[PDB]
Amino acid sequence: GGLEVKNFDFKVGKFLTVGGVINNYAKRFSINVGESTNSLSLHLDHRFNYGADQNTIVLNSMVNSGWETEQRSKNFPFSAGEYFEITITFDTNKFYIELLDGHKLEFPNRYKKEALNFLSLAGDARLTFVKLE
Amino acid sequence: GGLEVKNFDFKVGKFLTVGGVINNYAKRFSINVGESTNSLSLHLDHRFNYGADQNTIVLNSMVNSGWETEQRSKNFPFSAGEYFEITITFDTNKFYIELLDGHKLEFPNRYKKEALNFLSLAGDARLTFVKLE
Ligand SMILES: OC[C@H]1O[C@@H](O[C@H]2[C@H](O)[C@@H](O)[C@H](O)O[C@@H]2CO)[C@H](O)[C@@H](O)[C@H]1O
Ligand SMILES: OC[C@H]1O[C@@H](O[C@H]2[C@H](O)[C@@H](O)[C@H](O)O[C@@H]2CO)[C@H](O)[C@@H](O)[C@H]1O
Repeated sequence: GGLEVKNFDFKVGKFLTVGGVINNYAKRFSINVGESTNSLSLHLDHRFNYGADQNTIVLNSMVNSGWETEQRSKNFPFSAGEYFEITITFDTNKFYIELLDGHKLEFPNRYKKEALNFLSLAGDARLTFVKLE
Repeated sequence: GGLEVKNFDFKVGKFLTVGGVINNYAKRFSINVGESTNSLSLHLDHRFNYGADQNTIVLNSMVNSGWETEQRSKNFPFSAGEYFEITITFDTNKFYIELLDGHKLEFPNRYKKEALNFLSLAGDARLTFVKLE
């Protein structure tokens, strides 16, 4: 399942923008890009309240076997019940992430991916649109 | 290479908005919705100039690898070089297509499908925007 959009070649130099609305109540929501649900180059988890993580972004990658080493950021422009928008692009070394308030993040391209074929949102939000150009 | 958007389940009751840019000097561009590249419930070919078709939308479906019987529309709010946007819904009997105009088309849901999992664009355009609500 999940819509296969043929034209969307999310490769080095392309910019992926996702937009949506965070649930009225929210602990966290994530943007995930990689090969599949369990094989991710970038997991971008925006945690309003998840364990010791309050208004913290957690970044990580995943392999079938499990999660890798987390990175954290306190840049947190999001609020429950509000519009979110995120743009992601990458080269062979890094992912470059821009949040709607102009905050910017970076994350290693650990598996040296040149193209990504899978996107999801998970957690307490809904995905409205996917833009690629 | 394509992007699977996990969250997007294009089933009866949902509204698929597809957007992009038409190439300068365009001759035709098409939007396709189905199960796979050669199995389509809806093919919308927006023909600026293709054979005897001038500023005409050609609507069809594809079963096995074969085109079925074409329907045509002369409502053509499209310009080379410009952004386009089209919204598609369906129930088990019809597909409903709304143009940026407000102009609407209807096409039979020939194979009475309840969900579609493949979207593509071909010809003198690029697909940049996919929204689903
Ligand atoms: O690494 C992303 C991954 O984190 C999991 O939660 C971690 C948490 O980040 C960490 O602080 C704690 O020590 O271990 C938890 C369990 O592994 C999430 O459960 C998972 O959904 C991802 O978000
Ligand atoms: O039916 C969609 C399909 O049409 C093809 O062109 C047709 C044309 O529309 C028809 O009037 C003529 O009789 O036969 C042509 C060949 O089947 C396009 O070539 C194809 O790309 C689709 O758009």
